[PDB]
Amino acid sequence: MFSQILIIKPGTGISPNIIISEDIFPVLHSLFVEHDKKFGITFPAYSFDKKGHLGNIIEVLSEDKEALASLCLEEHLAEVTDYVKVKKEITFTDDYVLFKRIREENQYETTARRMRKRGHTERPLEMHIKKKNQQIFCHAYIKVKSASTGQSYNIFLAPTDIKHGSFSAYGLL
Amino acid sequence: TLKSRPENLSFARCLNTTEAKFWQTDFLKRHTFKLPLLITDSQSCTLSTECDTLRIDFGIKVLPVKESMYSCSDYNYRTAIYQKIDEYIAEDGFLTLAKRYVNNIANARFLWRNRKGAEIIETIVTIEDKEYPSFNSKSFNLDTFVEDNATINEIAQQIADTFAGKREYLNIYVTCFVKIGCAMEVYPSQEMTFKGKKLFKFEGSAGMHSQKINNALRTIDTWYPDYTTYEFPIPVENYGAARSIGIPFRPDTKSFYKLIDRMILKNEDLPIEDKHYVMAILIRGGMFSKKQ
Amino acid sequence: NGCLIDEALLPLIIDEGKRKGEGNYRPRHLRDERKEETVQAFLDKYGYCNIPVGYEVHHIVPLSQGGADSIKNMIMLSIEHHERVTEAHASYFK
Repeated sequence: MFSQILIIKPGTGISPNIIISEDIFPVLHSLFVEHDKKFGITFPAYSFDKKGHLGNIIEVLSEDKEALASLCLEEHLAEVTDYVKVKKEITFTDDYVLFKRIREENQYETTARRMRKRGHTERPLEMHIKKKNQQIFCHAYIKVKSASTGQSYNIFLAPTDIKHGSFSAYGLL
Repeated sequence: TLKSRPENLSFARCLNTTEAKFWQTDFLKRHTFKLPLLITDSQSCTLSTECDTLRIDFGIKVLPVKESMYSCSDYNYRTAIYQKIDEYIAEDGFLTLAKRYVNNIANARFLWRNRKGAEIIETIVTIEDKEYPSFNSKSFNLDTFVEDNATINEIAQQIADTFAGKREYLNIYVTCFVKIGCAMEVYPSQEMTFKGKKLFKFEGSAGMHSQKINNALRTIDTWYPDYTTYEFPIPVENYGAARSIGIPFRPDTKSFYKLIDRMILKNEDLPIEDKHYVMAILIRGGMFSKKQ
Repeated sequence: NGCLIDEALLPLIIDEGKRKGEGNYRPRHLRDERKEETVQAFLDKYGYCNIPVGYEVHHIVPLSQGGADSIKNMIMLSIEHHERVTEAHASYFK
């Protein structure tokens, strides 16, 4: 489907990850919440070696050649331009590896509270947190702040093989 | 009659940079008021609740190039180097490289990471007892090198003449004013205490190591082989090795070692770009020797 | 199954290796090679067909301070836990 490719300009001091997290996410999520129809996000350079990176490059994907123009890409990112360039041609294509959202247990105290009142009252838990968190953590992230809960959380990512489907507000499957 | 480089050849740096010390101030009273900015114990660093500006102060000393050889175990090769530098001082009076250095001062590349999200940045440069008109620092880009400003020319002429003999030293002092806002992080440098992010402290306050400020001002190389594909300035290194994009950008014939072997050990007129890279590598310094 | 979940048992691993390996330094011509058939066998005993994510095989007694290549000298440690052991010994074994 149609797509608009996003560079971060390289060799500027700041890392890709920081620039991607702070700039691109907030404005894309605000635009995504606004224009309700679920768009999609793909990273053309995922390269999991022992841990997993995210690359210089991201792709916004959608299935309407005018919906991308309804997002007004190159005029929204008009402050931080020195670190981001937004190409302006919504070219269709049929090659991509879509991504999803992996989750990660939660700290022992926050599980406990639910773990007691919910019932199922009173070391087996700690093994579950340690194993489940240790397995996942070695993937990529995109630190996220909050508008409501006003909290800091990290949204991990991982590939999949669906090649079509229905997406979410942040951008994954 | 020259067959090889000597067994001991070294240079010194002709651009000496001091370490930076961080201060905090307000903005509409910046020319009357200063306060210490300290580390809060992993370590961290943040502004107060009543200030909205970070002031960064450092200074530069410029030295001549010809009188900056520290060791040469063969007089003939010294005579060759001195004649080649005199040939470049005939063509270009070291103006292009110095213009690029003052441009890297004016773009405010020395505020790495501390530059994203600023609202107004200004930079004043003082030489002797005369202050120079300030710089907007966001009307400049990190891809282009302006060559038609007035103050940049007027500073680069002084730096030039001193890289070439007509003055013996030049002391340049630079102050900066970054408005990030109240209660925002600072990002000073980091120490290899070699756990936790141990931050650097200079005289109680915070600051950057002088090597980072120097590596920001030597990103002037736009004369490498594959520049049309990747269009971005790289630091002036030997086997050109910008660490961000982890691939050597000059592994081969255009390296400094080969290029200086093909200019002293066998007379051959290089293009002006290659001279502009070699005379720079010499401004930086190193142990350019051999294993005879 | 074959991977360490606790974080306290690490000191016992680091110590065992130290106790059994204190002075038996050996040069290269005298160390058992790291075969591929043995890392397969270990995998079978407990299930995995491939080494799971974040885990790396490790010899409890090092193969340069004198040790065996066997199923009884192998543990799978998390990628950060493997960084602790691979340097704490390095200081003690110089």
